[PDB]
Amino acid sequence: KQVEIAERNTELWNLIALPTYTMEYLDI
Amino acid sequence: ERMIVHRCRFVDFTPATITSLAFSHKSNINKLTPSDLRLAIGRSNGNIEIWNPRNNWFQEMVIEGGKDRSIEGLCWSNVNGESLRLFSIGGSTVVTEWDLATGLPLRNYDCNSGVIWSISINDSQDKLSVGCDNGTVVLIDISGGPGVLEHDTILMRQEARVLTLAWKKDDFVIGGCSDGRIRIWSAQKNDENMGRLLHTMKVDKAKKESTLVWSVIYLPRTDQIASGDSTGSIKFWDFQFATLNQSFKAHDADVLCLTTDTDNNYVFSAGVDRKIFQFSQNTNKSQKNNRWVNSSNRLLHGNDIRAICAYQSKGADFLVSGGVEKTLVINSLTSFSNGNYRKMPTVEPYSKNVLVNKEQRLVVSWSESTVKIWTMGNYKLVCKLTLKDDQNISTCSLSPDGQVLVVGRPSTTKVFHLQPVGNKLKVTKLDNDLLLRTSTKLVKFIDNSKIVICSCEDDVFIVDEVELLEVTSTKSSIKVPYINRINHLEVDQNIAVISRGCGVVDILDLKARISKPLARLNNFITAVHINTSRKSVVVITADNKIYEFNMNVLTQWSKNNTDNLPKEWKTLKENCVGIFSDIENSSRLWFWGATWISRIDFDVDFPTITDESNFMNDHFFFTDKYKPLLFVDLISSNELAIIERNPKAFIQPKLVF
Amino acid sequence: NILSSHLEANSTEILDDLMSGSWTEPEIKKFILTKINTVDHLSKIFLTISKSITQNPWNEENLLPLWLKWLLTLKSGELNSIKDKHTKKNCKHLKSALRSSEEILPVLLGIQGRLEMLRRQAKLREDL
Amino acid sequence: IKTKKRKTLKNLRKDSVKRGKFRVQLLSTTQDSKTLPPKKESSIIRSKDRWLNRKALN
Amino acid sequence: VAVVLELYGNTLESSPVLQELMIDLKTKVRHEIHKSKEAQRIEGMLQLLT
Amino acid sequence: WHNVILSNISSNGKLLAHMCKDVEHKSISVVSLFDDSVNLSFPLGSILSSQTQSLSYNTRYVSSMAIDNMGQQLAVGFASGVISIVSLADLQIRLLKWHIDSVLSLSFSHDGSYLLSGGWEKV
Amino acid sequence: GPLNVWVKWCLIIHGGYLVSIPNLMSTLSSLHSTLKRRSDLLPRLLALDARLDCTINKFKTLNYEAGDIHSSEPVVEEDEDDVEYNEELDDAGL
RNA sequence: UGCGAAAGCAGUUGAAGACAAGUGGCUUGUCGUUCGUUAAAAUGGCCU
Repeated sequence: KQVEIAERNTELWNLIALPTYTMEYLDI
Repeated sequence: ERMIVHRCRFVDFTPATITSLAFSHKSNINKLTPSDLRLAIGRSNGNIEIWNPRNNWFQEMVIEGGKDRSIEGLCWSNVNGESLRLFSIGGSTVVTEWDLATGLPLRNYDCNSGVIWSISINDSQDKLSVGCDNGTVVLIDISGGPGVLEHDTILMRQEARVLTLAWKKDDFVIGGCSDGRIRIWSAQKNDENMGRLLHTMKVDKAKKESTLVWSVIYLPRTDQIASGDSTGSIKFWDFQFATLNQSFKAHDADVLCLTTDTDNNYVFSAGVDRKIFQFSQNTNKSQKNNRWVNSSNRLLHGNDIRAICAYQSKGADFLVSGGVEKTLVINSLTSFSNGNYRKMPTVEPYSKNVLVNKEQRLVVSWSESTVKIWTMGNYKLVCKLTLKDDQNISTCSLSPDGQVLVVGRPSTTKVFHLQPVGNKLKVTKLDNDLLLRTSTKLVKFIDNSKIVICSCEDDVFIVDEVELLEVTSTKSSIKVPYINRINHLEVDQNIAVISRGCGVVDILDLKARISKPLARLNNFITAVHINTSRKSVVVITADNKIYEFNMNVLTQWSKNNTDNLPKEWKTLKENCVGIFSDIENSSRLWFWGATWISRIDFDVDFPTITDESNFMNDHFFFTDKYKPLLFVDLISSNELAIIERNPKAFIQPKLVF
Repeated sequence: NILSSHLEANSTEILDDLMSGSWTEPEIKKFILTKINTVDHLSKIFLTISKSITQNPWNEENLLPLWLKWLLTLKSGELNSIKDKHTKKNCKHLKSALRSSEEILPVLLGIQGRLEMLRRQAKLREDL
Repeated sequence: IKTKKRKTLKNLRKDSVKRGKFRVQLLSTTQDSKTLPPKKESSIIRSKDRWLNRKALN
Repeated sequence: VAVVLELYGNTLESSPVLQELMIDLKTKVRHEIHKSKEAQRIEGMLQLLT
Repeated sequence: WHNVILSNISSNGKLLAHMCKDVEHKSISVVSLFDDSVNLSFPLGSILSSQTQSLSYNTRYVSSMAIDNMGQQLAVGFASGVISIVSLADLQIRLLKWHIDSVLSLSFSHDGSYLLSGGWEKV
Repeated sequence: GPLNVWVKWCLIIHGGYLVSIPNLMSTLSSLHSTLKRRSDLLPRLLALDARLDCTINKFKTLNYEAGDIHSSEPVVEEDEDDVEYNEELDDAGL
């Protein structure tokens, strides 16, 4: 369980286009 | 629900690469600029277009040739007092002298030798040089107004594909040829060496590649010739004594064109690695030595340059260039390091290319000799027609029903009717032979069965007869003969409106077919649209001054808000192209240029380019986010369709920091 | 359920440790996916977990720091420069609380090697 | 249903082939090549475009 | 590979081809961390036997 | 003269040129010291293009300068790394553009044909 | 691994003999040097695993969210819609 | 910025002036400007 939490919080430590047609809206 | 918009990027329409261009007039720095300035662009699908550089560059006249024809050279002829004429080439052995009346080649001189490679008009415009491919340089005499072309002489043959030509005066023709050498033929009347060359000056070669000079121009003040070639070596040769004054290995690849100004303080070269740079001779000690410096550089382009030109006046001085990316770039000439350049949009479609209709919610998009029809709902690309008798396409308008489609070509124009069987159409040609034998510039669909047609001979007819009033001939219209030529006409239920490029706009009856003009315009009439509500036609000129008129003449909205227009409308660069009205208030009108959209009311009032000379005679809404704009309109009531545009090269690498 | 009540408590008040308890009662990576699918300004639960992790970095419960590391690797974009009052010293002493693991990992694998060695060598010492 | 379409399109668009000993070319309508005069000589404009897309430059 | 996945994250989102390269690179990193962990265990038991 | 921020002497010593910083911007002046055959002044906005009229300050920053022997070719070297040669008869410019970093040393040769320079990278 | 088992089992079966050998590291100085060369680069490969797992997991959950066109798409481009309508004059003549 | 171990420890962050731009005043930006605190962006890349 110590090596499990150790590798998990070292993981914590190192964790620290245009489509062709669309439909839009405008205003008035 | 507010206005629901279609961003539509379907149609793969693009103009082809521009290859050549030429100004009409001569520079003349200390002269007020002429009112008949034109600029001719020739692309690589044979669509020679024209532009007018005043009033922020409005394109007016397109002369399009269809499938499998190009232009890699053209020039103007303007003798003092007669019609400006274009001589262009195709791919093959004919100098095509175009009209400037109605877009038709009035003469096509098959030149006697070779395949043509470059034209150069002579000074005083009586002689012309073409350079063939067998080796010859042919002189063609053009005197006797339009229509006339005679072979005069061919000069001394050689074994090099003659690539570029330029006159000095009426005497010496300088021609750069595809061995490397630039040669200097003489061709002068009453002198013992006519048709003979004098010198073959030789540019420096390279071992791994056939070096060939792509252009050569003459410089009259310092009596030199500038040559640009396929190693980038821009070389300045002395004319008499016929040798090299100085050299530059400035460029990095093939130099393709170059130009100067009217007293030769500058030489602007531009090649295939798009680096356009400017050699100068401005200082008094440098012109005492008459020696050129490698003064300034500028990169401006994406892929290429294939042609360049320059112009000067006392109110205008600018350079225009273009390449294999399809645009048109304009710099201030005498302030090249200082000047604010300007990119043109790749399409300013003042002759439109895509139409829509609100029955079946369909869009027709006509490319070159090809139409494509689809409709809305996603969507379905319904049908695609190709035509082989139709070669150079024109306006192609659909009915106010999904039935009758008229496709225009100035030789033969056709009509189909359309049976929608669902996920595909069925297209049925119908023989209209009076239509097929007349010539059509505008087809506009008055009613659902009968149509109106303009003519290539300034007539107006009805298919499925009409008269117009004449117009006087101003001397600028003599100097360029399509000023007095009808350019726009609009119909809706037996009322028409026509408008030339002269500044005159007429109404037209249909129940009686009489003109009743209402001229009201100084400069070029860009876009017109009738309005059934209030009996009012809206015009908008190239000055972006909007007007509306009443028939049986003015509303105070048109009297006040025109000169008290909005601020974007004041500072607008790209001109308006298309007009249409709204779904719900028939006097609110939603119109558009190729880089913007303005939806205007009718009562809500509110409290470089050439500019020296006169004209061509002698709630508010404004949006921008659809800038590569082909065609906007209304599919149906609450919706509004944009029709947009979307997509090797030389590796000029951007420095990473 | 438990995730919905946790999201309601998180949008309601300062019951973030009780929200960690509710996500513990759910006990799912799918529940972590649900809470990171929930859209709001999700600040200060990082402050709660920074205080909890710095006061107990060697706690056997995988699920609360797994939930917050999944939040970090999913919403790692929209939190970087958005808060800089106490967050710099907060993350700095969080990192100072987390250096201990990567400096003890080789000696922990060394004791693991000694223990595997001694275990299977005593298993080999089997006496027929 | 695969190539019969373009085959009959080819055999309607081409000029005629040698019957017997000699050949026969057609003669097009004069009311076609009167508004767009040449045909672009492909065998040399492909040469200029090949030179401008030379492999020596990139 | 760390700086290429730092600089090309959105192209990893769009393009489907190198996703399997990232997947079996994850497997190669897991294989190599397993091998280096057992080699660290051998270093530990040599530190016992000295 | 009152404010100087950069001044250099002709290599033969018959000329100098200094800067003034006299707002409507910072200015350049060239003064002959033995005789008074050449003396002139201008704002350096004329030397600047419009490509540098709006962008960053390290291309408006004149970093070094030098004069020819005769008195008709001035050279400024900007901190981005371009070298604007200007004339002194008509104030027209010339863009010598290779230095990627700032220009520290530059000087004419004894005639005015060879601009010899050297900047941050050791060339 | 398939001979890391070999290099451990010799230690496991015989340890006390080479412990009582008075010069261990002098003649075993190659093997534990090789193993420390193999094992001293753990932290940055943990960093590799962290950043790689972060990027590929973010891409995987976004593709699982927005992979909703995996049955039938890319319509409105048909050769049969083009069929003989793209001729439109071969059918007019023939 | 200070210490210290290659890791981490404690703490900065202002005041004034000038100039410019944009909307007579007013908003925004630069400093070969002063005091005080220990506190990326010119097509431009290396010779025989």
